[PDB]
Amino acid sequence: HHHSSGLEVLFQGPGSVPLPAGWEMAKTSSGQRYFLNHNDQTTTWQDPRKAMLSQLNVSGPLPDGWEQAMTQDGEVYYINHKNKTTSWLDPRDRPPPYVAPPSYEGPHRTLG
Ligand SMILES: [Ca+2]
Ligand SMILES: [Ca+2]
Repeated sequence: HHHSSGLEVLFQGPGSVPLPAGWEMAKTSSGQRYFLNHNDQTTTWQDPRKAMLSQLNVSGPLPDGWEQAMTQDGEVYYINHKNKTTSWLDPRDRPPPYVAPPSYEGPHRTLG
């Protein structure tokens, strides 16, 4: 007695799968490859992407105050007129903001 596994499963490696949001890929002069993270304005060598397993059986309008614009050179970027600041990252790709901890001067109850 037993039964065989009915499992169907797809594996897609990192690099068959698109970059996470806010990231961009680039090359050095020497054609070496590296990555830019516009969510925090950093760069590293280490590809952010992760492999994907998946079982098989059983755009939009810019937020208020934001502008999409293009330099003389033809590069695309984003503008916050309510802040007078600029970014490489489409505002629409942002996740919700970090909600700061409650204030030190606030009303609270003690547990430990
Ligand atoms: Ca661009
Ligand atoms: Ca760029």
